[PDB]
Amino acid sequence: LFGAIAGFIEGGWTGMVDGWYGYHHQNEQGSGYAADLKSTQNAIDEITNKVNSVIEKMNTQFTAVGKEFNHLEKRIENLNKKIDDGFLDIWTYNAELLVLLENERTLDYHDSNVKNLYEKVRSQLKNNAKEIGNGCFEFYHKCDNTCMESVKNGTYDYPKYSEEAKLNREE
Amino acid sequence: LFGAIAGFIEGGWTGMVDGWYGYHHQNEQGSGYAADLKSTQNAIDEITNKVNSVIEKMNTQFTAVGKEFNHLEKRIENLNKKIDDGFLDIWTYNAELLVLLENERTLDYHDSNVKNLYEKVRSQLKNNAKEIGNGCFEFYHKCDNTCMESVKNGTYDYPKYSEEAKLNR
Amino acid sequence: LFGAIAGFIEGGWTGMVDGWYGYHHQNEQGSGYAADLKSTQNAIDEITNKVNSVIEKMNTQFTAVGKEFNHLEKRIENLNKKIDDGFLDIWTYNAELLVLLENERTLDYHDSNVKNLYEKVRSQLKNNAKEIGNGCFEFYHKCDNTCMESVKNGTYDYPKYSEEAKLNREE
Amino acid sequence: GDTLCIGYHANNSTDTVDTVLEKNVTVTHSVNLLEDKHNGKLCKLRGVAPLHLGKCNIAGWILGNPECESLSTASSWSYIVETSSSDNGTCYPGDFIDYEELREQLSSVSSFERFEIFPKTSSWPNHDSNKGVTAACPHAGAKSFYKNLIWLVKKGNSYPKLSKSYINDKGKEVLVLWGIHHPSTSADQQSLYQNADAYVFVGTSKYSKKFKPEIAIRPKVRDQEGRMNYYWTLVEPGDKITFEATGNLVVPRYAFAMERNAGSGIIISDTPVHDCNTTCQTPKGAINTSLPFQNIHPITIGKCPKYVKSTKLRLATGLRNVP
Amino acid sequence: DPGDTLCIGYHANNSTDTVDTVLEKNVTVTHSVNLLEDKHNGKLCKLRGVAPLHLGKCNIAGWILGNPECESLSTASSWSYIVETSSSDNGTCYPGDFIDYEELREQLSSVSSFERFEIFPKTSSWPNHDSNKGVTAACPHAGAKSFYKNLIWLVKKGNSYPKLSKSYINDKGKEVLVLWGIHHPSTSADQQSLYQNADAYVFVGTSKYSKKFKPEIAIRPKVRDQEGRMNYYWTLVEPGDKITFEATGNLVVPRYAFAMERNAGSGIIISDTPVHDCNTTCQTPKGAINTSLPFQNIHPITIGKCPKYVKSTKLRLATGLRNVP
Amino acid sequence: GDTLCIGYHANNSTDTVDTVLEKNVTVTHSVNLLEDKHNGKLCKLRGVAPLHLGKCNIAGWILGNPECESLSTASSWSYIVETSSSDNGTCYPGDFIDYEELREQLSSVSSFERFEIFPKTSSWPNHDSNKGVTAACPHAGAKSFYKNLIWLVKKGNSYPKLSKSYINDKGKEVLVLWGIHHPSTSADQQSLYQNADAYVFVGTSKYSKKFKPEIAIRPKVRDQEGRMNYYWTLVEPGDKITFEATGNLVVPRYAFAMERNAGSGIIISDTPVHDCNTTCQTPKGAINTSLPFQNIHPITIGKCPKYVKSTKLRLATGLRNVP
Ligand SMILES: *[C@@H]1O[C@H](CO)[C@@H](O[C@@H]2O[C@H](CO)[C@@H](O)[C@H](O)[C@H]2NC(C)=O)[C@H](O)[C@H]1NC(C)=O
Ligand SMILES: *[C@@H]1O[C@H](CO)[C@@H](O)[C@H](O)[C@H]1NC(C)=O
Ligand SMILES: *[C@@H]1O[C@H](CO)[C@@H](O)[C@H](O)[C@H]1NC(C)=O
Repeated sequence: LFGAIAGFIEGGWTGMVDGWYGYHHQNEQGSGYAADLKSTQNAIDEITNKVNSVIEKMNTQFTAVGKEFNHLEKRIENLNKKIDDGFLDIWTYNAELLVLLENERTLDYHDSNVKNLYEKVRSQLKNNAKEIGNGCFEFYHKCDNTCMESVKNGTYDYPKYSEEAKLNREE
Repeated sequence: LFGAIAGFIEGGWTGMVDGWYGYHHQNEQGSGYAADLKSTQNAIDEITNKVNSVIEKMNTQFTAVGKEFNHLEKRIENLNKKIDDGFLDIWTYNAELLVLLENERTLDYHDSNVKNLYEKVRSQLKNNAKEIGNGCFEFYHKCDNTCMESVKNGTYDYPKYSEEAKLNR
Repeated sequence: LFGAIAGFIEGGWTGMVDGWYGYHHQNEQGSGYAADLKSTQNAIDEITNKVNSVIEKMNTQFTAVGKEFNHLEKRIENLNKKIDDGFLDIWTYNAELLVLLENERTLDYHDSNVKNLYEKVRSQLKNNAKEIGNGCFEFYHKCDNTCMESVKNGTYDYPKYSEEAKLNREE
Repeated sequence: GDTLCIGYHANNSTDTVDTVLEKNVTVTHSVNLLEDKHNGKLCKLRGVAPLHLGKCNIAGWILGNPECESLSTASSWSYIVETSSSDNGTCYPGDFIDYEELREQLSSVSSFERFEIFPKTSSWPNHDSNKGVTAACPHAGAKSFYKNLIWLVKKGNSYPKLSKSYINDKGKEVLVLWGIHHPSTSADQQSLYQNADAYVFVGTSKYSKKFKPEIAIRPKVRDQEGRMNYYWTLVEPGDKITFEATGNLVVPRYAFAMERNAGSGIIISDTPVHDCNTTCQTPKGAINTSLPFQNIHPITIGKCPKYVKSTKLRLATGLRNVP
Repeated sequence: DPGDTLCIGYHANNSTDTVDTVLEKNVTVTHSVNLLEDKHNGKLCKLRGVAPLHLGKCNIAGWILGNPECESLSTASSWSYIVETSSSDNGTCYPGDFIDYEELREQLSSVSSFERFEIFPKTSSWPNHDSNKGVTAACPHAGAKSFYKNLIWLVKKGNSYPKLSKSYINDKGKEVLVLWGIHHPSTSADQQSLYQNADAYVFVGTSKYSKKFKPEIAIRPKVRDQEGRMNYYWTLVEPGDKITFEATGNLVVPRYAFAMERNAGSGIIISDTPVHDCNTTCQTPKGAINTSLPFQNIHPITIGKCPKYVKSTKLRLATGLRNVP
Repeated sequence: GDTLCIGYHANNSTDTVDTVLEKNVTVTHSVNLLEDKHNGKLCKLRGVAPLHLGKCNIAGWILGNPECESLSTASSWSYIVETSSSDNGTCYPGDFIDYEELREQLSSVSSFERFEIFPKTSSWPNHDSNKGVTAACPHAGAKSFYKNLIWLVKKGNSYPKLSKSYINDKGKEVLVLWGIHHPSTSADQQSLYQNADAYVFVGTSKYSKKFKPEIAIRPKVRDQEGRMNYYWTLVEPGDKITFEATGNLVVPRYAFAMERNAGSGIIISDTPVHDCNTTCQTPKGAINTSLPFQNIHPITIGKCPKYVKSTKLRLATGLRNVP
């Protein structure tokens, strides 16, 4: 577990409908939600792959399970029952544990993505913004819609805003 | 692996006896250990679940393994031996690997909890405290037993102390 | 995933040949690559162990799979075919998934090592160096070959350089 | 101040999954990995229909019990279906030898043709081929017998040594069935076959067996104190089968040219059969699925998901759901 | 100089338990649980609260035929499995094949109801044959020549062996197991001496069973002093069905049969472990296993609802953390 | 301003692995977990060679078919090899009773010695031991018979009751085989054995069986209309076997002292046999491997990797490779 989902970012957003992870901005021009398209798309690809793997690796033989035995063939009839039950016990156990393990990992996968999205942003702004906690950043400067998007695709210009920011931070 | 246990926090505490993870304070009023109750309790819940899962998912049929064969039935005797041995090889392999994989993950789980407890704290204090390394924080201000506890349950008041701290910094 | 490999450190180094993880310095005396011996060695140990585990835990019985059945014994011949196919299907499915799960974790194991190597360094220098991103630190002071190696084995002297650094941090 | 926040999706969803650490965790998205739906029909498997017997056993059907010729006889089937009402079989009581092995072998054939190996009209000029009929196998109210065998009996006062061969020119293997009859008493043996001390011999390249009448009174079954045992063999292409007898032989009339398939089976079920395509069939209905596991039935035919005992196997795809 | 100090840390303790992981062997942990059951109680116990049939000195063969050594056994109407010992040695005392013997032992594994009764009362069933001189040195009792309790070896009366004929209709509402024997003398002189008729035959019949038997007269190598042989046969007569015997010599006739209700899959264990008043849900030839755990390394051949057998010696699951004092 | 950077290895490599989340990820280092190579040879298993039959069946080899004594007969083998050309077996047509069980029991023996239980020269003074020869079993152009059996026939006009025993003093078990002959016609029965109504008995402590001739004409095989049935039994140490007969008995000449092993098998293959050591053998060749899986062949003998259907099982050891 990476500590983000139900962690330092304590809740989800029913408001963000077009993706799994994203942003909520609030500036002068308005507020709203936008899903991060790139990392959402990547995740749906990888999770699709996981499901398809668990399904498609199952090699399956044409076979007829049933067998018929005569009243003087209880032993082999019971032998046959032993093999059917044995397979039942291994497939049941494996399937249950597979689901339990993968679920645990899928949930942590998502946690990891959210945490990396957060760090991707902290990394960029540095001390041009205040970490409020709860996954939010308060800018020490005006950040308009173009500024906001420079952040969303990794092209934030730190030096551009450093003076403005440091004035509001300190004096 | 998350880098905390036997990592940047190099050792464990035999002194902390009432939990898996916790704190050691030292101020003016005294020093001591206190386990983090909430995250300890949460962990024992989840690990109990893990153990119960590995045990309770085992569906088990009433069966009688043994079979008797006559001197002219060596082939089916051997067929029978083959199915016993087949099961032995798959249950042995899965059990061994199950244990190996889950242990690795249980240790990493704990590492993760400790790292998160540490970050939960660094998050709160910010530059009111000096990161010494080894999982310790040195406060730039007086932090009494009531202040200490405000940190322990996430209600630390950063602005309250910022001036005092920045003077000492 | 820990966000380092093909992450914030976007590429690998064909230049570093004597290990899995390491450094690239550039100072006044020259530049070059050096693998981190201790953490590389440790990783090759643990991965060797993982491979040996997956191999050596396979308990194997002396057995003769084949059986021969007469023309009035198609039922048991088919029983026998059922068991062989049953084992085929579980060994195929487990092997495939075992490989898939372990690979996923091996790659994340490596990501984790790299990330911890990075943090081991940021931890030491603090504000005597600038985090450039891409896993690089720019020193606010002169750092010769002996200084470089103090960093590489965890014995960097922070106070020693703090004044020089903080002067340059202003300018 | 202006603020940017990192967050994650939450929604309508009420699906729960389990993990090793926690039970009943609500997730945003999710997929079921366990097939629990069937179509309630018996279908064609790899595009070829099953043989459906209705009122009859397999025994009734290959011997040609009089009740079993309402069945249109196809040259191809992918498996065989008997119902809980499949009751007309051997109407004259006796053992059917290696019966189970016959049903296995007949499971699935890619080609199957019924033909008259020993034409009734010209095969038995020195024996009575018409009075071989019993209250144990009634047809339209009258005493009858199996369509695929003939019960030969003496003509006048003589049962001369019978001798008759067939060479398998069909190019496939042919299934031939015959019966041997065990009278109740000496008076009955003599009355039907004349010769006390009769014998039967049947032979091929690989098969050889002598039969003698076992004369005794058994407990009455469908009004009979005697018994008939039923036998069968597969004659290979090019091989020959010969019958020799001085009484008690119930002779083949029709045999079957066929090409066996591979492992299919017999399902016993009252599920109705449909024009309908499947790749996995169970006694309850067909399964059309991509999924690796099913909990519908342990005994399936075709290319099937693995049978398991679980009731749900829900895989998380989305994240923990925290509205 | 120093400001107040708050530290984060984790438990360490006494513990010396080690576990293995994929990356590391022998890692000491604080807390830990074993997943592999390696203890049994050294006893043979009741399975689902019903006791096994314990045969002691005897085979199954000797017990159902009624070998003279085998009636020290209290015969219960219910059992959950059958125990023979390494000393279970009294069986068919007159040498011969027991046909479909292994199938019989399978079928008799576990019965929910079992009752022995006299189908053909000795005193009134055979007025034209000798039912008292059917006794041999091969089956000794209190020092004297004897025979199985559950069968009678009929022999000619004076100079005649008339055609014998005898039926039983199963009115028991359960199925009944009936056993009989056919005797193959050593020589023509013996055959005639015992049954008069050279050329005797036997026939046995039900609705599903029918078989004729003829004596195979010849000298076999001596076993328990016999050069002849006896074959043993059995069949299960369904409720409402009838079984008839017909014979002109060589038939060893039933005296007692068994009404019973078969169970499902049980088994026979051969073991010298003592049997106890004692409850279990999993039984092995070494002893019972009372466990919650999924795996065991006690024995591959178990009866009941058992942990899966494995070859490992330890399966220790870590619950606590790495232990670093 | 000078600089320290953290990084990781990249290289030449083009190996790819799959993970649950991603296919075809190039890695720096990597190991295959699936054995896909065999040596194309049949080898010694646990350092003892297989018995290689060549031209013959097991049947032809233990009976002593005249074509089968080009075979050097070793006292030890680890498994048995037949070829697709293994064709000389029972040359006089008939059933070989419990044949497959014989082949199983003969799979692997740690000790095996052939000896003359009933010496030809002195065992049968009242019966003809020289004219027991047939066109069905030719040797150097001439009519012949199995080496290990003798076909006794009447001497002049008499077949007296024959009676003969062997006690097993070998300390191991001994395998003995014998046959019983069924003539074509009464004229042949009488011609060969004199006595119509002959019988045979064979007995030990556990074995007892009477045999009577079944006289009739079967379809021609290798020019014979009669048949011979072959039988065998293992006589325990200390036990005795006795033969009694008034005709139709084909008598043992050689038997086999032996110590059975445990579970080995028979492979039918045309792969050549080599002086060569292995711990896992397949019909295609031997597998010398440390790895847990193989996709060479489902039917192996020895201590083998588990057979799987996959084509590659590549485990990543190095990291993601990013040039
Ligand atoms: C076909 O089966 C039917 C019914 O299963 C038989 O009809 C019964 O015959 C019995 C026995 O002779 C009579 O007592 C009943 O009147 C009939 N019962 C029922 C339920 O219909 C019939 O004998 C069979 N015919 C053939 C040729 O197999
Ligand atoms: C029972 O077994 C003993 C043990 O060898 C034997 O001596 C004795 O004859 C047997 N008695 C009967 C009746 O089988
Ligand atoms: C031996 O086998 C060959 C070829 O398989 C066959 O043609 C020949 O007649 C056989 N002869 C004997 C004596 O078995």
